[PDB]
Amino acid sequence: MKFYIDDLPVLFPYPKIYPEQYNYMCDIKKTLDVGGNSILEMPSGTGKTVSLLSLTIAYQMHYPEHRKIIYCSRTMSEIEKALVELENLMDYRTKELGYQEDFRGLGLTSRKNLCLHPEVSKERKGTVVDEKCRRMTNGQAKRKLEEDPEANVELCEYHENLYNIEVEDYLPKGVFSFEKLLKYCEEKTLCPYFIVRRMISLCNIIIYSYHYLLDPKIAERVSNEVSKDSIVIFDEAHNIDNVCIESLSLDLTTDALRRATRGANALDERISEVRKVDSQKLQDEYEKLVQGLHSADILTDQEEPFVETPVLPQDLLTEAIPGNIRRAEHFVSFLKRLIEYLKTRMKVLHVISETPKSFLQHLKQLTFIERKPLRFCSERLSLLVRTLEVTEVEDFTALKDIATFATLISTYEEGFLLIIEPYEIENAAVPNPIMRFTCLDASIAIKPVFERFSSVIITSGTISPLDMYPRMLNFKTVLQKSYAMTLAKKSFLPMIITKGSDQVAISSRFEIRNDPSIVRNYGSMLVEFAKITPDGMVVFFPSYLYMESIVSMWQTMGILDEVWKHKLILVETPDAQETSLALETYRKACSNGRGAILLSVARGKVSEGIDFDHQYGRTVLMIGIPFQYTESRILKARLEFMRENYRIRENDFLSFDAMRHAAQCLGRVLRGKDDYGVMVLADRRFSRKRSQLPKWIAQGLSDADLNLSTDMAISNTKQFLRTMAQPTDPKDQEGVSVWSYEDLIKHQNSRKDQ
Amino acid sequence: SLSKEKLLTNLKLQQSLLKGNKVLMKVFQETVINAGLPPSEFWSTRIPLLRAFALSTSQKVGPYNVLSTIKPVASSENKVNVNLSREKILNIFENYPIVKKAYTDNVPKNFKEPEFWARFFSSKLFRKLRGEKIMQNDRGDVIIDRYLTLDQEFDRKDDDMLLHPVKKIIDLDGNIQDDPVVRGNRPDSDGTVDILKGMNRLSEKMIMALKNEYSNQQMLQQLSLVMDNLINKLDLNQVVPNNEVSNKINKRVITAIKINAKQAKHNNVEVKSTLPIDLLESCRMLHTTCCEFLKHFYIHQKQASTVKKLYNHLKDCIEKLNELFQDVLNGDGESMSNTCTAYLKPVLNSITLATHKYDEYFNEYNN
Amino acid sequence: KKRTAKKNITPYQRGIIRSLILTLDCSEAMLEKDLRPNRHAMIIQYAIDFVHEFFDQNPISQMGIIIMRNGLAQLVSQVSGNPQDHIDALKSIRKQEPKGNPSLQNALEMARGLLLPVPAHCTREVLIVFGSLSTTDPGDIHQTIDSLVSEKIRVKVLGLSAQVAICKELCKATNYGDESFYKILLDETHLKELFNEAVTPLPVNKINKGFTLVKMGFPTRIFEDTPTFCSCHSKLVYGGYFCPNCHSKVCSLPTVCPCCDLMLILSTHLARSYHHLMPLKTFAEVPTTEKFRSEDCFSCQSRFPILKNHKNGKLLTSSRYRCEDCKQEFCVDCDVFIHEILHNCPGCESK
Ligand code: SF4
Ligand SMILES: [Zn+2]
Ligand SMILES: [Zn+2]
Ligand SMILES: [Zn+2]
Ligand SMILES: [Zn+2]
Repeated sequence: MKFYIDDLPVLFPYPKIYPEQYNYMCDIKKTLDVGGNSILEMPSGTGKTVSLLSLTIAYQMHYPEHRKIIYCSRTMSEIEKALVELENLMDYRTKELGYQEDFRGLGLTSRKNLCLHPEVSKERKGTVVDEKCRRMTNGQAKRKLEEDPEANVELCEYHENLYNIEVEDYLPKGVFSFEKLLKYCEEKTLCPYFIVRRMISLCNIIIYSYHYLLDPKIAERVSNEVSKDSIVIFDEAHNIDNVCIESLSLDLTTDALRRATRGANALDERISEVRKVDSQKLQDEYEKLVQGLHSADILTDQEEPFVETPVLPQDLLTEAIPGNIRRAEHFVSFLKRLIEYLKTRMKVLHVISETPKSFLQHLKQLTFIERKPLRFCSERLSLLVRTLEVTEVEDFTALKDIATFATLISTYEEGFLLIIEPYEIENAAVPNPIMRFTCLDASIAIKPVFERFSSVIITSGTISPLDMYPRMLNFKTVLQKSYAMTLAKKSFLPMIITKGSDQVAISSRFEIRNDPSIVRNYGSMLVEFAKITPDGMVVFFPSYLYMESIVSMWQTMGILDEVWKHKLILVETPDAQETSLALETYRKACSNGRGAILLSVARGKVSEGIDFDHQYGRTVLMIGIPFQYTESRILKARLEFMRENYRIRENDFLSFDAMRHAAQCLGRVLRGKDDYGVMVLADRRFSRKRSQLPKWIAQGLSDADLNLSTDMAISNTKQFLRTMAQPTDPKDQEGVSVWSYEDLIKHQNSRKDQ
Repeated sequence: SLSKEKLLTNLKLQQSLLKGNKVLMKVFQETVINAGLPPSEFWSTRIPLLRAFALSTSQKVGPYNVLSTIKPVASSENKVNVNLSREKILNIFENYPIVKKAYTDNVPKNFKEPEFWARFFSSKLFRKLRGEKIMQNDRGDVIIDRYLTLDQEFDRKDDDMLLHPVKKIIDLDGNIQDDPVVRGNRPDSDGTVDILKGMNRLSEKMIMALKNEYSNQQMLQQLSLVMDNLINKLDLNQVVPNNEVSNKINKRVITAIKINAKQAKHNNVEVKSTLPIDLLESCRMLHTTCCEFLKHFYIHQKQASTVKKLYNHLKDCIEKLNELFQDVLNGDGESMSNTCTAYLKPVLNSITLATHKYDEYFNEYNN
Repeated sequence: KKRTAKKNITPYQRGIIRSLILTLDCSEAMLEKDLRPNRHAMIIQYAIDFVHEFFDQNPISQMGIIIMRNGLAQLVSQVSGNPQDHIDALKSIRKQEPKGNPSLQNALEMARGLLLPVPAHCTREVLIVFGSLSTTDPGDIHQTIDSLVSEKIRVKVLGLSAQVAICKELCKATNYGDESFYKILLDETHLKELFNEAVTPLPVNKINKGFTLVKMGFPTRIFEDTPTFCSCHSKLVYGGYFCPNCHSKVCSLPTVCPCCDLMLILSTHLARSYHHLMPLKTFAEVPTTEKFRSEDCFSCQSRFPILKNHKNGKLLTSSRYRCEDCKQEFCVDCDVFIHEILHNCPGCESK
């Protein structure tokens, strides 16, 4: 199609359209006209990605100003989803237009999933791979190699071929999805990571995960060339706040503290030996401190920066010397005092939580070490290590942990809160004190971007209610609109199976435990569904331990034998690799004959990015409703902050979060409108939350479908599956809900110009 | 898998099919043991039967359920050889090498029928399936424990042999944490995790064992009007309606009709010498298949010598049946011989016509 | 308020010859209780009905029956043109009870093997009456589907109360992409009409394929009675047919000559074909107030026309559903009867 938005050619890649998509285009354009934020809940039953990209590409390529687009999907999985879809859009746009492209748009993830060097990438832990690539191609090992040709220094050489040809120019012209990028850069033997990383200065539109936007420890290279004005799109933004918090929290365990002790000892050895060999350079660095923050080589570092800056991006940093810390031995002694104070405060008997200011004063009491010198510890340690040009980091992992802790707790205040839990009550009365440190205000991490960028979007197939986010994140919006699934047919059957056959209220709320009534009830539910649905089914237990116990003692009964007799079982397990393997076998079985069941965790990785299309998902479940307070009081503290700072009570917030995750789980089971699928729930408490759900889910959830028993549930879903199976394709009722090629939109809404 | 020459040469398959049907083996031998047909062409007629049989044979059952089930759906019959005993155990063997190996190793001694499977219950059906027995009946001894130890690392290496570089849509590994280097929290107790890995491993092994791909006008109106009038002219004396008029005409009509009734009645919609009847039936079947092969070949075409052999044999068969009729007339007399000649008239005519047609074609080709 | 097909848009080609290999489903699933006796008994009963019907309307084709028990496909009737054999086979099966899981893959492979001898002009087909919600394959399936579509073997399946993704892929795949053949049912009557519509030949929009003249000859009945003698079953049979060319007796059939192997037919089979090729235009329902036509039937003489102004009764409709080309009326019963049983339109015959 090529219709108009009263100025904008739109090269929508499909002959068909959807109505909701057209409204989406209209409203997002209206947003881009006037600087605002205007969160927009478009049900995932449609294609939100196609609408977003089509309109935004057309806008950027039509007006002359907003030259760059930033797209932040939650996980690299959705990164490549957006990438492949964008590539197809681009091909369509060229095909309809000839060649008017001149367009580049690149994904951006990390070394671990990009480093092509065989031996390097053979490593598993991402941090190690990062370190290996750093050493193999640093500003220093290159000098060691070139000045001293020797077997000591090797290189990916992909960095070298880049240095030869790629950093004069760019990749040919494509919007390279990771499949395409990896294939090509394998052929031409390049290092994809550095390729895209340097390329950022030229890509018309960039796609990268949230962390690269909010995690200050990697959101450093944000080069306002990237936007300065750009139009920014948050896809799948319902889990924003937790990304901020997890980007700003921090953990401590006595064992890591002892590791830091070992690292400090190794540091003493290193400084001793080097100052025996060379100290004049160390004094030169003393002078480079005394002149200023040493930005000339604490910041002008093509390859150097060792310890990231966990504080917000340099906003809350001074630039003078850290006074006495200028001496390296002084610094080591400072860290010694710090770690010992941490140990003794760690031996505290029971739970204790403090404001950072309070803890700061207490440390001052025990050892008068001031805040201002403390803040500089991170870069101090990092550049000291650079001056030490150490051969390994594993010894210093705990050191950088402590540096991060010091910087955070010395920098921010009155938004964060310490807490010292001496143990894990799930195995209480054991030695395992943890110095948990976390933020409370989600807005802190976001605030810089809403400060920087002007026109931003928020979009998800699940966001609800559309007012909690302006509250929590403390940001101004314009258009807070929700879109309704205009369907000429039912197409999915939300239910609330509150009572099993025993007509007994059920949930996971009681405990994390057994109560054979509940267990047998759920097992009956699951097995009858496994009998009835065709290939493809999911479940979403509320928490991992819950699944572990439940399935263990299901296997105790014979319940699993029956579902074995019908379909396949594919559990969800903590190691990511095996999880991916299981998931792909699930897909392979669904599209094959045998039906297959995958049971996972709502909070877990599976729900985050994985998609469940027509075949791959028919009948999700929600065994229980996901809640967190199973574990300790960090949620309690954050909720305290919530109540005092925002006019929000506990159960309100808890229910809101729970329904957020529930909707995120549920929305996965549809892709288009041709798709369909049951979406059951299961708990007594669900019945009253019917309003918390996103609108388009609520519409399909009629009143009569509440607190149904399992038996009537099976009846209804049987009738559904049969009815949907029919080829109910009048194709004239689809002129209502499809707005066919170039005309029904044109006719209908060009008349609706009223 | 199935080819014309393949079924032609599948001699063991062909003899198995001979064993399949008494009628089949009978007709075949009397086409062979009677110095008749080489089996090659005999099957060349019957090929579809061979194909069908072969396919009905080599039909591997699925793995899947019964394979699994052999560990789950099989927990009761503690008696002797239970349901699908050999079938279930072979499903086990394809399903799990370890049990097959242990049973084989425990053939020369320690019978795996009763006591082997009894100890197997404990050992395996605790190892696989349900939770770690650990305590309780630790009968997993000797071969059981050894194979346990084996199977541990064995399943390990299998799982190792399973790892693909999954396409980057699903790549949860690269998805999780391998973007950043972050600091979270985590808060969501050993054992049973192994149970979950067990079910995953079983399913994936199953699926992989399946990806393995193993006058007109004027006078017309005048007469019409005349008749119309006649009708309108009162008339229509149904009394005068013929009745039959000429008694003679009536009689003649009756004659015609009784003649036709007789002729069509002749349609009465039981041989004497049952042994000679069966013998003649065998002869008919023989001559029928013989002619079958000719009327195949004489139509189709370069295997002229094969046609020549067929024709010589057919002429021999014709003379044979002539002698058969002679002997029948001699022994059974006339009435029985007449009945035999009647029973064999159609086939005899057909083969004679085939012979004449071949003679004509041979003369045409030669002259 | 009408439920009519708008128009027929392949009234130019069908597969007149057929070789349909119906495959039943005899597996543990078919033992649930949704259809009155069970799935299985009702299935086999309707299967018998369909066998009779299909061998009537397509009286020149063959057919073979396949079950799916214990994950195995066990042929229960060779591909043959005599309805009675298949009928008896089904009779035998119906007293036997299902077990094991349906191995769709094995049945598919057995069919593909089975239909090899069928010559090019003859057309192949399969009809899976799939009842369960799973399969159990000893091999790759997409391998088989690819082999199938390579061997030009259309497939139509009639699922029971669900939709299975692989089956949908299967139908969409073999039938030149055009997906319409995975119809699944929602009622027993729906099932009867399902089989009924399975009876007819199958067009979608045929690719331009080889069209080939086929040699065949017609027989002449025999006269004698005591001379009972047979060359297709080697018995005494009081009188039959003669191959015009092979010139040997053959018990009553449209069968293939067992001596010289050429097809035998009378004509009435060809007449059935003719009926299927070029059907009639669907009879139109005349306007309620705009008809002003004769108040009777035409083919019959029915008195069911109207009522002339009766508030709601006359406002309903005017039973005058009248065919187009002859433009003569016909009551509903007459139109149903014409379009179902006899296809010579009464008036359109006469002019
Ligand atoms: S970017 Fe190049 S040098 Fe770095 S890890 Fe990847 S392949 Fe190795
Ligand atoms: Zn016969
Ligand atoms: Zn013949
Ligand atoms: Zn009538
Ligand atoms: Zn007509």
